[PDB]
Order: sequence, then structure tokens, then C-alpha cells
Amino acid sequence: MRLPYSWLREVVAVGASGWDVTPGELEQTLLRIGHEVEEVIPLGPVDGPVTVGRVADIEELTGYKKPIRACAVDIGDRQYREIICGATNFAVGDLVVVALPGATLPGGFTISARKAYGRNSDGMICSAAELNLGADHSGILVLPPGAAEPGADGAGVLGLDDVVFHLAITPDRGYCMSVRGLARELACAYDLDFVDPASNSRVPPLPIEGPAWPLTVQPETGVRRFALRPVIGIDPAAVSPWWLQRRLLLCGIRATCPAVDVTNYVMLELGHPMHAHDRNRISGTLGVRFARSGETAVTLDGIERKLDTADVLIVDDAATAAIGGVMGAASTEVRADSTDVLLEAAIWDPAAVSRTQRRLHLPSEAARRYERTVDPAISVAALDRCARLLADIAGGEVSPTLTDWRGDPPCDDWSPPPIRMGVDVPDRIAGVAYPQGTTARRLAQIGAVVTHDGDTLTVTPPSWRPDLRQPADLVEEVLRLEGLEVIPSVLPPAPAGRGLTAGQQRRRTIGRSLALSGYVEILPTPFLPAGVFDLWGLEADDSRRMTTRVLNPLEADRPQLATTLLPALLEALVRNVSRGLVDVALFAIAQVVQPTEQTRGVGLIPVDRRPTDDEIAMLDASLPRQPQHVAAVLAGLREPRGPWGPGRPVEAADAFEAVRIIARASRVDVTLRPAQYLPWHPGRCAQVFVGESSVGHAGQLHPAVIERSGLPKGTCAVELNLDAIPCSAPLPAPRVSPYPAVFQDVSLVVAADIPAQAVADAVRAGAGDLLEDIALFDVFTGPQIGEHRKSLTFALRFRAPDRTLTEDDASAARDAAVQSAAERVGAVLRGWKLA
Amino acid sequence: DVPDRIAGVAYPQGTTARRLAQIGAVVTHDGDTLTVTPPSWRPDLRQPADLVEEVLRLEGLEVIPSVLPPAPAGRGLTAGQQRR
Repeated sequence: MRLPYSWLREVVAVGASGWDVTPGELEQTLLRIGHEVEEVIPLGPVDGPVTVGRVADIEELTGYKKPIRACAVDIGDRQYREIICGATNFAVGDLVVVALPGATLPGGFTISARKAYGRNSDGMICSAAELNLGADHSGILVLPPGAAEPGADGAGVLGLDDVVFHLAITPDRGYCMSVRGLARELACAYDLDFVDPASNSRVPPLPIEGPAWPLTVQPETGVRRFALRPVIGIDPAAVSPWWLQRRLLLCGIRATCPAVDVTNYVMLELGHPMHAHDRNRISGTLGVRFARSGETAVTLDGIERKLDTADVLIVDDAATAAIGGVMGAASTEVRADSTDVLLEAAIWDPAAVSRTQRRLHLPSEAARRYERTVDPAISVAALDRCARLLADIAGGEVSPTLTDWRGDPPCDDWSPPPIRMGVDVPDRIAGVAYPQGTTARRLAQIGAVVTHDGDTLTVTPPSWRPDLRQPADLVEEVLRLEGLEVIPSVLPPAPAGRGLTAGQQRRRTIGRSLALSGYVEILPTPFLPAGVFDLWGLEADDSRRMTTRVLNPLEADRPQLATTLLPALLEALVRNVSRGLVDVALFAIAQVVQPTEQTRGVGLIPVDRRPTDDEIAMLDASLPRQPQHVAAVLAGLREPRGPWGPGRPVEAADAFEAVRIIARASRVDVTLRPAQYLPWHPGRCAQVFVGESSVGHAGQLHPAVIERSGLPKGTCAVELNLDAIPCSAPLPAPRVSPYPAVFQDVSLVVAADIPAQAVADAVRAGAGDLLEDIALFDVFTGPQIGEHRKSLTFALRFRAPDRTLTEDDASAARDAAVQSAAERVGAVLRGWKLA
Repeated sequence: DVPDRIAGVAYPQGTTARRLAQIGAVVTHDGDTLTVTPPSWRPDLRQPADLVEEVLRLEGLEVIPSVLPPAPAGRGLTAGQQRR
């Protein structure tokens, strides 16, 4: 909302004459009581000969791209100057504003008598924007007849010493979308007496003698008030005086004709939107009703609107007269020939206006005020104010008839219910001991009726403050007018908290451990890439395809939420690689979204109580499962090149080691088992287990997936479900025998299909507790042991808890380990030695 | 009432004066202030804290409830501590 300081000042000055403040101080006062000042715009300075002129001749220059005019302009004292101008929105006889040689316009533009378009031009005719007066629109500024004489000083006529304040009003303060509301706020901030410009001393009531027009209202439309009053015999050729056109311009409204200008003007002054109908274009009774399915209306911009059954209309016998509270209709619109006007002062349902205008994308000046609730007590004051102004400007007569529907039954008292509050509640909420009388004084200032009864205040807010419903609402009024800056800064005592949960600590430890091992964390987008699971070649019934879908994604082809973190990680990997960073290891820790059913919403639970435990469980059960995952991808060199050697390319074993890094960080033991699971390579894919629970997969990606997706060759990947890895808090008590150890190596031949870990497990089971350590040294294949067999050499370390092991006790334990391997995996002993 | 405050326990009336007599002290009342003269075999009873201990241990420490204090808004670990 835009308004000029002069207007605001004039309204404040009625009750406090002489009041006047600098723009900087006004800005600061508005910020501290809660109004955001987006911009302070002093009307840009002019200097030198910028004066009113009168166009006395127009010659059309031909031959150029555009139409161009050479104008004789009267600039005062019977002096005429030739001026070239490209605008077309003016005629001979019009008052305009000329910047003549020697003048300077805002932005440092000096005017000189240049030669333009073949003729000499002694200056220019100015637009409102070139004067920094108002919005840049097509054509130059034309002042209304009689506004000033040729030669009058531009700065003074235009009022260029004004300042326009551009505010962003919050939706709880609809009453501030007008000079009435902001001036009242200023009166509160500065402790002034305030004269309400909507009051009866300032808007004396007009006569009330018979209905102004037949009206039916279906009350379930939520209309609260609907008043009409006619003005007859206005001159359709009259234009608004300059003072009115100017204020409209500074508030961002272009003047068009008095009947419309006056409704816009009174809207800005008092905050009650107003509309002017051509009464001779109304056919029969005016009806307020909901639209029907499929119904259409043409608004006064000539655009056809598809209506909704929740849209409230004004109709007559023949057509729609308005989309109520949003925009008037073409059929009753004031036109160039309109002589008899019916003025509409209505109060619509805020939510109804809010839904309708957003559906139609019509955030009009009226709609935005009705959305935030317009004061229903001033409809006839605004109607009367607006009829007088129109009759005076356009030379009509105000008819003494008035329709004023005030509900079924009529409502004669508009203020909200009384609110009841302890006198010191604001002091407690603020942590400030305000002087006595403070909250009652501030609550009267904003217009409430306040009565005292011991220590409890009863507060009845005014009708323009529908936001004041509870004690907290009143606290805010007291605190913001006192100023939040007086509230001290006092650290509370927070309780003895328990710190981070075990899960929270684990997710920190996993991140630290992966980062130290060379992985770089990314923040993964939950919006899956288009067609990713077809690139992966997943089966139609793969659970990962069962995705929750977003209705309004920013990219139409990416509406599916991620069931797996790998797509986001591979997308970051491709990005790094395409920028020349080809040796990369990335990880992410984030939830996924895994629905178990079709989207099911749970109906509104009443908010005047807490939901029950069963309602909470039902809300939870309606959501997709959202477990925490950890995942990582690797490509390129795992070990970089340097003086030590050529480096080492990423291999599947690096993904297995990432599993082990995460398991150590989680303090759990994992086992890895061969698996076939896209998008992994079937021969280089491990499924990961904690106990007998599957927690995810790791290994090298499938070469066909790599190739279809444009991934680096040999890319490896890991994804684990953190929710499936049990919590663990071990309390170790390691036995540390100091007696000497015995070292032996053993080589065992097994079928090639036997996993090395199964052999190690068997060796461990047979050797017993004397076996302190076992490590796989060598995997050897060759023709002399059989084409489908392999030799595994294990280093064994034996140690007794209470004595020096004999080398023969060690060999007894080795014999038992060999036998166990023989019985469990069919191992055959090839040889052993002392290490 | 100093023992009551230190213990966080509201002992019955007459409790500290009764216990301090039991251990052999001469106890006189003057409004809310006790004057306590310990016996010659108790050279350890020199300050009010010494008398608090006598009252609290004969009543039994097990009657003292467990009440978490409000500790202030601390600043956490120093930069050096985090670095190490």
C-alpha cells in the first residue's frame, strides 16, 4: 500500500494541529509499531523552468516509424514554444507540464534545445514518471482543466515536495489499508487526539427516505451489509479535480472518470471499497446469490470468468452486475455516457473473497481489503461521503433514497464480543513493569471500550479490529505501542536436559567417519530424476517404483519422491564429473519416502482440544514410511596419483569398505553375502546383514546401468537403511594376555564358490579361544590344484591366557581348525609353516 | 531454619534445637537465631555448617529429596576442548 505523507499528515492534523515529522522519523515510528516500510519515495526534485503549459497547436510530422507531433505550447506571459513530443494522449487545449531549456529533471537529465525529427524543440512535454510523480505509463501527464494557468510553477502545482510511503501491511491489520487506519496508528504512536475521518462530524449523514433499489440477499453468502444510494444527472464529461487525480496517482491508481475516481478515492481514505453502477443499465431487482455450476460472468475488463459455486455474485434480471467483493461486471459498468449512478457499499465474507479472487487471479484493491475484513460500521458513512463527493465534482444531485441491508435480522451493533483480561497480563508477557494505567490507556487509544473491575479488565474492541479476540491479541497491542526495544534480554533457566539421543550421535559419527575416509557429503534432492528406474532396468513390480508423488512439482517430469538415495547421489556425481572432477566419493544421510498404500488423508481433527492417542496413531499410520538411509557413490581414482605410484581406481571392495566404515561407526558387526540386485553388478554385489536382518546393498554398479545413465565406468555404490541397524551400546572388557604368542600360516584348498569368510569362520570355530587373530594373506589359483578350486593362506596368531603356549599346543589347535574347515566347507590342507 | 535450607527438607519444629541438645550443646533461642555452645568433647563444632551436619546426619540423609537444579545457559565446550 502506497500513500503520500501530505494526505496522511492532513488526516492526523485535524485532531493535532501542527503535527509534522520528517520522512526518516516517520519511517522509524512505523517500523517500531509493526508496519513494514518497503520504500520511502520523495517526489523527485525538479529545478529550473518546469512549468504548466497549454497545448495550442498540434502538427503531425510524417515519414518516421512512430507518429510524432510538433506542438505550439503556451508557457505563460503570452510566450509560445515549439516542442516535439511522441505521446498521443493529449489534444489542443490541454494543460501539460513542460521542462524547458535550463531545467533539470530527476536523474540528472538536463534539458537543452536540441533539434529532433527535423524541427527545433525548446524542451519536452513530461510524463508523470519523468517528473518522478507517479507510475511510468504510456503518454505524458495531462492536468485537468482549470488546474493551473500556463506558466505556473510545476513543482508547486504538482506538489513535488511530498513523500510517498510504500508499506507492506500484514493480513491481521486490514484496517491499516487506508489513510483512516494509518493515521489512527500514528495518533496512537505519538499520543495524539484523533478525529476519525469516517465519523459523523466529518461525514454528516444524508437523508434516508425510501429504498434506493429493490434488493434480495441470500444470507448464506456471508454478506454482512449491503447499502445503495443514487446520484442522478451527473455530467459525463466532467473530470476529477487535480487534487483528487493527484492523490489517486500517488497511491498507484490512474484516474479515469469521477464516478470511478471517487470510489477509489474513498476506498483509500476510509478502507471501505466502493463501486459505481450505471443505474440505467440495471434491469430489475438486484440479487446477491452464489453462482451455479458452469455459470459465467464478464468482468468490466471484458474478460470472461468461469465461476465456482462458492463465488458470490450480484445479479439483476438480465446479467451479472459483480463478482461480489472482487470485481464489477461489464454489464452495469459506468461508461462515457453514464448520467445516473447507483453507488454500492457492501461488506463481503473475507474467506469467500479470499478463495474467489485467488481462483480467478484477481487480487484487486477491493478484494485485498475484503480478504482482511472491512469495518462494517462505516458502510453508509463511506456511501454518503462518496455520493456527496461525486455530486460536487460531476454536478449531479444526491437522491435521498437509501437501501441498507444489515442482515437477517438487522444488525445494529458491530463490535466484537468483550474480552476479559488481568490488568497486569501485558507486564508479565513482556517481562516489563509498565507504568500504571498503561495497558488500559493503550487499549483505549486503539479504540476499545475498557472497564475496570478490581484487577480484571473488560475490553470491547472496535468494529474495525476483528483481529482482537483473545487476551494475547491485546498484549500485542500494548507491547507494540510501548515499543519492543524496552523488553530486556533475560536468559531463562532451561532444565537439565539429556543431550543428544543415541541415534543423533550415531548419525554424527557416521558422517565424521565417512568424511575422514575421503567422502564428501551432499544434500540430496528428494525429487527423483525422470525415468531413473527405467534407466536402472528395474522390474515393473520393484518396490522402489512405488513412489509418493507431488501434485505441483517445479519440474513437471520430476514429481516422484525418492524411495532410494542413490539417484540424487549419482546426479551429484555426474555433475562433478562433467566439471572435470572425475575422482569423487560422495555420501548422503537422509530420509527416503516409501509409501505402503495409496495416498490417504485424515480429516480435520478439531483444534479446540488435543488429538487423542488414537487420532495421533491414525495420523502417523496415514503417512508413508520415512526411514533414514545412508548412501555413497564412488568413481575414478580411490587413491590419487603421486610420487608413491599411479594411484588406484575405485573397485567394488571400496564400497564394501564403506559398509565397514559405517558399521564401525555404528558399533555393529556386519556380514556380506553375494546378491543379485539392480542397479548393482550381479557378480559384484553384496547384501549387507546385521545378525539375520538385511540392512542394504553395496558393490559395483551394473555396466548396463552405467552405460544407459551416462555414469563413469566402474562407478560403485552403497545404500544402507539406518532404521534397520539396531542401536548398540557395548561395554567391553577385553582379555589382554601378556604371554607370548605363536604364529603359524595355513593354506587351505576349497571350491572356488566358497566364500573366504566361510573358511575363516570354520577355522575360527575349530581353533577355539587359543586363536587370537586370523587374517587372509593370499588367494591363489592355478592348474595344479584344480580348475574350479582356490588356495587360501591364513595367518594365525595363537596365545594362551595363563601360560606360554608350546608350539605343539599351537599345532593341536591348528589341527582342530583344519578339521573344522574340512567338515564345514570341504577344505583340504595344502600346507602350514611357522611365520 | 538453616539446616532446613541446606537439606532442602522442612523438618518438624524443634528439630535442630533438639538434635543439638542431644549431642550435648547448650542451646538458647532468641527470636529466630539460635546460640549454640558445643560440649568440650566436640572441638569440631566451630561454624554453622558444622551444626547443619549434626542435624542432617541424625535425621538421616535418606529423607533429603532428589531435586534437579536449574543450571544456567552455559556456553558449552571451548574451542581448545573441541579441537582436542
